[PDB]
Amino acid sequence: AQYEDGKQYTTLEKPVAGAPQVLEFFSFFCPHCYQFEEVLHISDNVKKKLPEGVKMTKYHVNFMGGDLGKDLTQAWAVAMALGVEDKVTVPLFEGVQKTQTIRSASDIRDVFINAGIKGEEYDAAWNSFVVKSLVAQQEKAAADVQLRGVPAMFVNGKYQLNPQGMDTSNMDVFVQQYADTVKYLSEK
Repeated sequence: AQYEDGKQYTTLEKPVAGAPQVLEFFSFFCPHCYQFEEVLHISDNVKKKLPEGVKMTKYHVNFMGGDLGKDLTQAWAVAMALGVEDKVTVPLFEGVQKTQTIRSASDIRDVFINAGIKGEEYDAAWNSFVVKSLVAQQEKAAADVQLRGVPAMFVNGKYQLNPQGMDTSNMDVFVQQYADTVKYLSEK
């Protein structure tokens, strides 16, 4: 076929019932994730090609960067609750990987402050039990799929994207192949 298990995707031998339709995992510590976000805009180009009525979910993971890694997952829980993912994603990536000015929860906090979320609203969010369960979800979803590497995309709890089996000579072409694969898996 043109799309083959083991080639552009792999199949989970232990399918995950009730999973989000399109599920993406990343880490602000993850160099390929930086690329996926800053250079490739994967999540975006995938959305542009998904059918109508299909929700897209992105979670942070704990297994990179030790203590700051977990802090980053709580902060992403806060980003999700306040709906400010789009105002902090880039400064968080650049703060961890480019300028290396993120070294503590407080530095993470500064990014939100500078992005215009108010201190009181961030600290309130940070400590809320809505954020606790939202952290819990991110962890449970990662756990459900045996996740040990990022970036990672899962479709309908059954399929996992395999970008290692896609041409990388041209970045534009890489994205489209990637996005088209998600759309294929989507319709499966």
